[PDB]
Amino acid sequence: MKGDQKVIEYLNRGLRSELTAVSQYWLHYRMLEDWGYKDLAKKWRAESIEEMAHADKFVERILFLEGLPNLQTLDPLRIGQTVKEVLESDLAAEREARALYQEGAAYAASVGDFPSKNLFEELMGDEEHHIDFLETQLDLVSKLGLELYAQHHIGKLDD
Amino acid sequence: MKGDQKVIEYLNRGLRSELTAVSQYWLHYRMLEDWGYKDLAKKWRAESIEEMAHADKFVERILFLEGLPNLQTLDPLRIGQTVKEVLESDLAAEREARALYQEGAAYAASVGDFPSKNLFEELMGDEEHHIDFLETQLDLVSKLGLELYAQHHIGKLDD
Amino acid sequence: MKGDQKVIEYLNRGLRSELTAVSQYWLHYRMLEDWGYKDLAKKWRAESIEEMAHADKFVERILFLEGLPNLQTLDPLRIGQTVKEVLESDLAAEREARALYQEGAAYAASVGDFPSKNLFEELMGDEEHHIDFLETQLDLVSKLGLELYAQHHIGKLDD
Amino acid sequence: MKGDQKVIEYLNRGLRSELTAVSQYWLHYRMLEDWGYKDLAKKWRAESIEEMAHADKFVERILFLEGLPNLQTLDPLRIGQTVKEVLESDLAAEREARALYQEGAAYAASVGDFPSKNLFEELMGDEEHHIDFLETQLDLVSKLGLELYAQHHIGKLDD
Amino acid sequence: MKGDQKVIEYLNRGLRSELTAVSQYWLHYRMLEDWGYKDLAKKWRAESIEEMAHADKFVERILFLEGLPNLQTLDPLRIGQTVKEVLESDLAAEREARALYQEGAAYAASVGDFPSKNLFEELMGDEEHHIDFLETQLDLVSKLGLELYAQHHIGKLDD
Amino acid sequence: MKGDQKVIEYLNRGLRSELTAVSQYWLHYRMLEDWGYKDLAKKWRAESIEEMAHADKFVERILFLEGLPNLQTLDPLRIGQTVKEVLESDLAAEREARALYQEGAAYAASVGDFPSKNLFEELMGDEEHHIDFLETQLDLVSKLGLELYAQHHIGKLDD
Amino acid sequence: MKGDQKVIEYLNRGLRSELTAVSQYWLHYRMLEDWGYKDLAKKWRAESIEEMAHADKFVERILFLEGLPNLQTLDPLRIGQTVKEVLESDLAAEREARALYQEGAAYAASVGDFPSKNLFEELMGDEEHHIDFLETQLDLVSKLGLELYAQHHIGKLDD
Amino acid sequence: MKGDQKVIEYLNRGLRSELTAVSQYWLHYRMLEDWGYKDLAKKWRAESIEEMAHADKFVERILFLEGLPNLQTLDPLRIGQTVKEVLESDLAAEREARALYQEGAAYAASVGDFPSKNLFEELMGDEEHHIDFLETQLDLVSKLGLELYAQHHIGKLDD
Amino acid sequence: MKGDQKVIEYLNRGLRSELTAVSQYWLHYRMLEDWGYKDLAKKWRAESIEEMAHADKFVERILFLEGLPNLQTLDPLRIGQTVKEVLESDLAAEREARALYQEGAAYAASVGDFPSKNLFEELMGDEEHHIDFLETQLDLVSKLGLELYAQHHIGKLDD
Amino acid sequence: MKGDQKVIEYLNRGLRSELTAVSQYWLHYRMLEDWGYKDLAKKWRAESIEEMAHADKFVERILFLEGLPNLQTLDPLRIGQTVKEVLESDLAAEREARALYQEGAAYAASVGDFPSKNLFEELMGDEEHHIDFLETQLDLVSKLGLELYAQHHIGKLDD
Ligand code: HEM
Ligand code: HEM
Ligand code: HEM
Ligand code: HEM
Ligand code: HEM
Ligand code: HEM
Ligand code: HEM
Ligand SMILES: [Fe+3]
Ligand SMILES: [Fe+3]
Ligand SMILES: [Fe+3]
Ligand SMILES: [Fe+3]
Ligand SMILES: [Fe+3]
Ligand SMILES: [Fe+3]
Ligand SMILES: [Fe+3]
Ligand SMILES: [Fe+3]
Ligand SMILES: [Fe+3]
Ligand SMILES: [Fe+3]
Ligand SMILES: [Fe+3]
Ligand SMILES: [Fe+3]
Ligand SMILES: [Fe+3]
Ligand SMILES: [Fe+3]
Ligand SMILES: [Fe+3]
Ligand SMILES: [Fe+3]
Ligand SMILES: [Fe+3]
Ligand SMILES: [Fe+3]
Ligand SMILES: [Fe+3]
Ligand SMILES: [Fe+3]
Repeated sequence: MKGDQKVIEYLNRGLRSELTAVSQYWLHYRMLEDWGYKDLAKKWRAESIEEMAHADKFVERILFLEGLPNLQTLDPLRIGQTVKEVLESDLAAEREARALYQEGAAYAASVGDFPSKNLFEELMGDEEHHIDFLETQLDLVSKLGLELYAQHHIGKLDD
Repeated sequence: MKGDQKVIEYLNRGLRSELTAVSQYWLHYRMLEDWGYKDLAKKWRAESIEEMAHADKFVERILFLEGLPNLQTLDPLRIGQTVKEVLESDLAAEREARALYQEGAAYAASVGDFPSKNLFEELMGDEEHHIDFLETQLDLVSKLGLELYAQHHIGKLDD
Repeated sequence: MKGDQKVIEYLNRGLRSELTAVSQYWLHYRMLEDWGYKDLAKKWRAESIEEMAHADKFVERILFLEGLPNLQTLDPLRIGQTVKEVLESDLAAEREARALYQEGAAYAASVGDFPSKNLFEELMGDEEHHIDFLETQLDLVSKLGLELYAQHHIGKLDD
Repeated sequence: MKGDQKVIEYLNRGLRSELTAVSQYWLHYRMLEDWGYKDLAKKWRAESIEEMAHADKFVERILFLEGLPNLQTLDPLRIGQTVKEVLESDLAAEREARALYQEGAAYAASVGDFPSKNLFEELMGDEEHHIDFLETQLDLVSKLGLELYAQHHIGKLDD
Repeated sequence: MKGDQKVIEYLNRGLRSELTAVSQYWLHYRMLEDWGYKDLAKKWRAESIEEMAHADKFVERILFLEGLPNLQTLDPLRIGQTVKEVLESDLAAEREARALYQEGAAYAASVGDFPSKNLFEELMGDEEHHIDFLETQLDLVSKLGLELYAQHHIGKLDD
Repeated sequence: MKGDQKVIEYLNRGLRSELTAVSQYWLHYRMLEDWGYKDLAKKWRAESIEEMAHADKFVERILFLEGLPNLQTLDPLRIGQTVKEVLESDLAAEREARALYQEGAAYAASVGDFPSKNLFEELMGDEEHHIDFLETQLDLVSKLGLELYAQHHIGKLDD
Repeated sequence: MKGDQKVIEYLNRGLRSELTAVSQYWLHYRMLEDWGYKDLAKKWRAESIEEMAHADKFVERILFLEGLPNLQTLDPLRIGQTVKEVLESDLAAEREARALYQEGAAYAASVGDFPSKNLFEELMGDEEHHIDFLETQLDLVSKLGLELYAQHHIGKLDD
Repeated sequence: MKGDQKVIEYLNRGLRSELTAVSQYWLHYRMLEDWGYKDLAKKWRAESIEEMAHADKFVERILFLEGLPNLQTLDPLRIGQTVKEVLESDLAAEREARALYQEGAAYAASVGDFPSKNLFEELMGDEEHHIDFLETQLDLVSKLGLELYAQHHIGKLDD
Repeated sequence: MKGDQKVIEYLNRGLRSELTAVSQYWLHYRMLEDWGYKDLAKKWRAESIEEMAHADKFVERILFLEGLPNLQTLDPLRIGQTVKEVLESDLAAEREARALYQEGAAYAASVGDFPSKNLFEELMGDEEHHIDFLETQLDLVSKLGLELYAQHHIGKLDD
Repeated sequence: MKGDQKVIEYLNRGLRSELTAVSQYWLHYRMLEDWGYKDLAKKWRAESIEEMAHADKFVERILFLEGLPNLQTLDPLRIGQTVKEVLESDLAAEREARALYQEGAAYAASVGDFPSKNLFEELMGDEEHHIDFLETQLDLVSKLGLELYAQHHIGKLDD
C-alpha cells in the first residue's frame, strides 16, 4: 500500500537506529563475557535480541508501505572500555533512539498513519524500559562503586 | 592471549562479510514474504540466523585474540527485484565469503594459528553448503522457468 | 455513559462497513469453495469471522455510549466472477474501511474519546494487515499469472 | 549344500544385475538431490536400498549352494542428464533384470531347485512393481510435460 | 560450483576404493555367517554399512564440484578362504585406502579446497580405526591361534 | 474336496518324514540337555517344534483332500552318540526330506494341484534352511574340532 | 600400524604435559577447597578431569602407532600459595601446552600423519579455551582486586 | 590442623604409591584394549579409577594436616608385554602398597592420629581385595594356561 | 553387659563434651540468625543436630555397659560476640573434644573394649571434619577480612 | 596371599563359633515356632541368618589367606527347654563369641594383619548388639515374669 514518503524516511531512520543497537549490544555482550561478568553478559545478549525484533518490525513496515528498507549503514557505535563506559554508551544511544521514535510517532500522527504512529510509540515505550534499566545500573555504580556493582554480576563458572 | 595482527584483520574482514550476509538474507527473507513466497521466506530467515551465529563466532575469536571487533560497516548489499535476482545476489555474496575464508584459513595455517584456521575452514564448508543450495535453486529456475519454480514455494496461507 | 453523537455516527458507519465485509467475505468464501479452491476458501472463511468480531466490537461500543446500533443495511457488495476479481473486490472494500477508521480515529481523538479512538486505530491496523494480504495475492497473480496462483491453493480432496 | 552349477551362474548373473541397479539408483538419487527434486530423490534412495536387499539375497543363496559370489563387476551403467533420461535409464535396466529373473526361475524349475526358482520369481514380481512405478512416471511426463511433472516433486526446503 | 579437476579425480579414486570396501566387507560378512562365526559376521555387516556412508559422501561431493561420479568399477577384490585370510584381505585394502586419502587430503590442501581436504582427513581417521580393529584381531590370532580366536566369536544360535 | 490319490500318497509320505524329524529332533534335544550342551539343546527343541508345525500342515491338507492321514509309523530314527553324530544324523534325514518334497512339489505341479505344490515348495525351502544350519555346525566342527565347537554352546547353569 | 618415530615422541611429550596438568589442576582444586573457595574448587576439579581425557587420548594414539606411552614423569609442577598464584601457575602451564601442540600439529602435518595432526589441533583449541578462562579470571582480579574476585566464588556451605 | 610430620611423610609416600598405581593400571587398561582383551580392559580401567579415589583421599588428608602434597613423582612403573606380565606387574605393586599402608597405619596409631590410621587401614583392606583379584587371575592362568584364560575375556565387538 | 568403669567414665566425659557442643552450636545458630547471617545460621543448626546424634550414641553406649549416663552438667560455654569470635569459640571446643576422644579411644583399646574404641575413633574423625570446617572459615576471614566473609553468607530474605 | 598361621587359627575358631550360633539360633527359632511364640520365632530366624553372614565372612577371609576353612565341627550346643533357658543359652554363647573376637582382634593387630583385625572388631561389635538384645529380654522376664513376657510375643495366627 503506498505509504507517506516522510513516514518511510522515519521508518528507515528507526531501522538504522535499531541495527546500530543490535550490534552495539551484541559487541558489549561479548565484551562483558570476555571480562568475566557473565550475568551482565546474559542480559546484554537478551537486550540485543530484543533490538533484533525491533529492527525486523521496521523492515516489515517499510515493505508494506512500498518503501526500500536500507540496512546498509549503522549510526556510529560507542564502544566501552569498562563496565561503566559500556552502561554510559548504551544509555546515550537509547536516549537518541527514544527521541527519534517520539519524533516519528508525532509525524506519523500528523499525516494519519496511525499504525506507523503506534509502532513508534510502542518502540518508544520499549526504549524507555531500556533507559530505566541502564539508569538503574548507573545509580548502583554511583552508590556502591563500580567494583562492588560488577562483582555481584560475575555469575557462575561453566561446567 | 595476544593474537597475530594479520589473523585478526582476516577475522574482522570475515565479521564484516557475515554481518553483510545477515542483513542481506534478512532483507531478502522479508522481501520474499512481502511477495508471497512463504516457503522461500522461511528458508531465508533460517539462513540469516545461521549467518548470525557465524558473525558471533568471529566476534568471540577476535576478543580472545585481544583484537577490537569492528561491527561498524557492511560490504555493499545486493538487493534483488525478482526471486531470480535474490538467488543471484546471495550466490555472488557467498562466493566472495567462501574465497575470503579460504584465504584466511591459509594465512592462519601459515602462522600456526590452527584454531583460527579451523574456524575459517569450518565456515568455508558451511558457505559451500549455502552455495550448493543457491546453485540448486538457480538450476531449477533454468530447467523449469522462474514461474514454476517460485509457485511451488508459495507455501500455506496464515490462520 | 452518554457518548459524543458524531463519534456514535462514526461507530455506526464502521459497523456498516464491517457487516458489509462479513457478508462479502463469506460469499467469496463459498464461491471459492464452489470453484474448488479450497485453501483460498479456508482463508476467506477465517477473514469473514475476523470481521464478525470487528462488527461485534462496534455494537458493544455504540451501546455503551447510549447509541442505537444500526445493523439494517450494508454498503454495496462487490461480487467477483473470477479469483482475480474476488481479490480486487475485497481490496477495494478494505481500502474504504481503512480510510473510514482513520477518519473515525482522528475525530474521536479531537473530542477526547480516547477509547473510541483506540478502537478505530486497532481496527485500522487490522485492515492494513488484510490489505497487505490481498495486495500480496495480487502481486502473485501479476508475477505468475492467475492460473498458476489459483492452482497452488486448490487444497486437498475431502474424505 | 552342493547346488546346480548353472543355477549358480544365474544367481551370479542376478547379483551382477542387482549391484548395477544399486549403484545406478544411488547415483540417480544423488543427481536428483543435486538438481533439487527432493521428493524424487527420496524415492530413488528408497529404491536403491530395496535393490541392496535383493543383492544380499543373491549372495546368501550362492553361498548356501557352495558357489563363489562375484561382486567384482557391474553391467554398464546408464546415467541420465535430465529427469526424463533418469526415468528411461532405470526402466531399461529394470526390463533387462525382469527378463533375467524370468529366465533364471524357469531354469531353476527345470532342475528341481524350487527355492532358487522362488527367489527368482519373488524378485521378478518386485522388478515388475519398479517397472510399473517407472512407466507411470513416464506416462505423467507424456501427459503433463516434463516441467510440470518434476515441479510437483521438488519437495520441501531443509531447515 | 566448479571444482579442481584433479581434486575430483582423487574423489573418484576414493569412491572406487569405498565401493570396493563395501562389497569386500559385505561378501566377508556373508562368508563369516556361512561359516558360523555370527559375532564376526555382525561386525563385518556393520563395517560394510559404514563404508556405504563413505561412498555416499564421495558421490555427494563430486556432484557439488560438477564432476561425474564413476560407480562403474571396483578395485580388485581380495576374498579370504579362512577367518585369518579375511582379516588379512581387509587390512591390505584398508592400508591402500588410508594412503589414498592421505594423498587426496594433501593435494586438496595444496589447491585450497579445504572442505575436500577435510573430507579426506576425516575418512583417513576413520580408516585408521578400521586398521586398528583389524590389526587387533590379527594380534589375537597370533597370541591365541586362529581356533581359539574364532571360537570366541561364534555367537548365539538363532531362534 | 476329492484330491489326487498320488498327491495324497506324497502328503502322507511327507507326514511320515515330519513325524520322524519331530521325534529325532526331540530325542536329540534331550540328549544334548543330558550331556550338558544347553544352548544346543535349546535350538534342537526349537527345531523339533518347527517340524511339529510341518507335520500339522500335512495332516490338515490330507484331510481337506479327503484322504486318511497315517501317523502310525516313523521312518527309521538315526540316534547320535556324540554331538558330531547328532549333527550328521539330522543332516542325513533333512537331505532325504528335501528330496521327498522336491518330488512331491513336481508331482503336484504335474496334476495341477498348485496349493499342494506350494506346500511342498514352502517346506522344501524350510528344510534347506535346516540343512544350511546343520552344514554350518559341521563346518565349525571341522575347522575348530568338536571340543571347541561344543564347549561354546554349553550355555548358562540353571538358578 | 607403525607410526612416525618423531610423531610418537611429540605424542609422548604431549602425554607428559597432560599428566602434569592433571596433577597440577587436581592439587589446585583441593587447595582451593581447603581455602574455602568451593566454586573455584568445582571448576578446577572439572578442568583436571578434562585433562585426564586428553592424557587418555594420547595414550591411545601412541599405542595404535606401536609406540610405548611413557607415564613415568611429569614436567615440574607450579604450585600457587594464593588464588592469584594458582591462576598464574595454571596459565603458564597452559601456554607451554598450547605451544607444544602447535608444534606437534605442524610436524604431524609435514609427514602426512593427518589424524595425529587433528588430535594436536583439537587439543590446541581446547587449551586455548583454558587460556581464555584463566586470563578472564586474572582480568577480574586486576579490575576488582583479589579479595572481591575470590569472595564471589566461596560458594554454598555443605549440608 | 597441624599434623604429625612423620604421618604426613607416610601420607605423601601413600600418595606416590597411588599415583603410580593410577598410571600403571591406566596404561595396562589401554594395552589390554589394544591387544583386544576388552573385558580385561574394562576391569583395569575400573581399577585405575578406584586408585584415583585413593590418591584424592591422600591429597585431602595431607592438606587438612597442613602438609604439602607432592604429586611430582611416581615410583618406577612395571609395564607388562603379555597378559601374564601385566597381572604379575600389578600384583608386585599392590603387595608394596599394602606393606606401606600397614606401616603407615601402625605409625599413625603409635602417635594417636586415629583418623589417619583408619585411612591407611581402609586402604590396606582395599589393596588386599586387589591382591585377591590378581592372585585369582594368576591361579586361572596356572590351571588353564594363558591362552584359555585371556580368550575368555576378549569380550564383545563394538557396534 | 558390665563395662570397664574407666571406659564408662570416658564415655560420660564424652557425653558432657557433646552436650556442651549441642548447646554452644545451637546458641550460635540463633545468634547468627539474629545478626542476619542466615546461611551461616543454617550450617550451625545442622552442626548442632549432628552433635545431638553424637550425644545420643554416648547415652546408648553407657547404658549398654550398665553405667549411669550423666546429662546434668555442661563444660563451660564459650559465647561469641562477633562472627569471628563464634568461629574461634567453636574451634577451641572442637579441639578439646578431639583430644578427649583420642584419649578415650586409646584407653578403650588398652582394655580390649574395641566397640567403645571404635565409637571414640569414629567421633574423633567427625570432630576433625568440624575442625577442618572451622579452620577454613577462619582462613577466609584472614585472607578476605571479616566483612567480606560474613557478607557472602547473609543468605536470602524470607517470603 | 599367605596369611599369619595363628591369625588363620583364630579365623577358624571364629568360623566354628559362628557355625555353632547359626545352628543354635535356627534350632531355637524352630522351637519357639513349635511352642507358639511366633514373634520371638521371627527374630531368632533373623538372628540365625545374620550369623550365617558372619560364618561366610570367615570362610572368605581364611581362603584369601591361603588357609583351609574347617566347617566339620561345632562347639557344644546349648538347647533350652523354656523360653527363659533359650534366652540364657544364646546369651552364654554370645558372651564366649565376643571374648573370642576380642582375642582374635588383638592378636591380628599385634602382627599387623589390620583387615583381619577389622573383621574381628566389626563382628565383636555385632555380638555386643546380640548380647544387648538378649540381656534386655532377660531383664523383661525379671521385671514382668516369664509368662507376661512370652505372652506379648505370641504374634498373629496364620491365614
Ligand atoms: C550483530 C548482528 C547480529 C548478531 C551477532 C545476531 C545474533 C543472533 C543470534 C546468535 C540469534 C539466535 C539467538 C538464539 O538462538 O539464542 C539471533 C536471533 C534473532 N535475530 Fe539476530 N543477530 C544479528 C543481527 C540481526 C539482524 C540485523 C536482525 C533482523 C534485522 C536479526 C533478527 C533476529 C531475530 C528476529 C532472532 C530470533 C529468531 C527467532 O527467535 O526465531 N538479528 N540473533
Ligand atoms: C453473513 C452473515 C454471517 C454468516 C454467514 C456467519 C457465519 C458464522 C459461522 C458459520 C460461525 C461459526 C464459525 C465456526 O463455529 O466455525 C460464525 C461465528 C461467529 N460469528 Fe457469524 N456469521 C454472519 C454474521 C455475523 C454477524 C452479523 C456477527 C456479529 C455482528 C457475527 C459474529 C460471530 C462471532 C462473534 C462468531 C464466533 C462466535 C464464537 O467464537 O463464540 N457473525 N459466524
Ligand atoms: C552404491 C553402493 C552403495 C551405497 C552408496 C550404499 C548406501 C547405503 C546407505 C547410505 C545405507 C544405510 C541407509 C540408512 O541407514 O538410511 C545402506 C543400507 C543397506 N545397504 Fe547399502 N549401499 C551400497 C551398496 C550396498 C551393497 C553392495 C549391499 C549388499 C550387497 C548393500 C546392502 C545394504 C543393506 C542390506 C542395508 C540396510 C542395512 C540395515 O537396514 O540393517 N548396500 N546402503
Ligand atoms: C515326539 C513327540 C512330541 C513331543 C515330545 C512333543 C513336545 C511338545 C512340547 C513339550 C510342546 C509345547 C512346547 C511349549 O509349550 O514350549 C509342543 C508344542 C506343539 N506340538 Fe508337539 N510334540 C510331539 C509331537 C507332536 C506331533 C505329532 C504334532 C502334530 C502332528 C505336534 C504339534 C505341536 C504343535 C502344533 C505345538 C505348538 C502348539 C501351540 O503353539 O499352540 N507335536 N510339542
Ligand atoms: C593417569 C593419569 C590419569 C588418567 C589417564 C585419568 C583418567 C580419568 C578418566 C578418563 C576419568 C573419567 C572416567 C569416566 O568419566 O568414565 C577419570 C575420573 C576420575 N579421576 Fe582420573 N585420571 C588420571 C589421573 C588422576 C589423578 C592424578 C587423580 C586425583 C589425584 C584422578 C581422580 C579422578 C577422580 C576422583 C575421578 C572421578 C571423578 C568423578 O567421578 O566425579 N585421576 N580419570
Ligand atoms: C540445646 C538443647 C537442644 C535444642 C535447642 C535441640 C533442638 C532440636 C530441634 C529443634 C530438633 C528437630 C530438628 C528438626 O526437626 O529440624 C532436634 C532434633 C534432634 N535432637 Fe535435639 N536439641 C537439643 C538437645 C538435644 C539433646 C540433649 C539430644 C540427645 C541427647 C538431642 C537429640 C536430637 C536428635 C537425636 C534429633 C533428631 C531426631 C530425629 O531426626 O528423629 N537434642 N533437636
Ligand atoms: C543350620 C544350618 C542352616 C540352616 C537351617 C540354614 C537356613 C537358611 C534358610 C532357610 C535361608 C534362606 C532364608 C530365606 O530365603 O528367607 C538361608 C539363607 C542364607 N544362609 Fe543358611 N542355613 C544354615 C547354614 C548356613 C551356613 C553354614 C552358611 C554359610 C556358612 C549359610 C549362609 C546363608 C546365607 C549367606 C544366606 C542368605 C543368602 C542370600 O540372602 O542370598 N547358612 N539359610
Ligand atoms: Fe529497540
Ligand atoms: Fe533499546
Ligand atoms: Fe556464514
Ligand atoms: Fe552463507
Ligand atoms: Fe474489520
Ligand atoms: Fe478486513
Ligand atoms: Fe532388485
Ligand atoms: Fe528394481
Ligand atoms: Fe571408508
Ligand atoms: Fe574402512
Ligand atoms: Fe519339516
Ligand atoms: Fe527340518
Ligand atoms: Fe589438555
Ligand atoms: Fe588445559
Ligand atoms: Fe589404592
Ligand atoms: Fe590397588
Ligand atoms: Fe560430636
Ligand atoms: Fe563437632
Ligand atoms: Fe556372629
Ligand atoms: Fe551373634
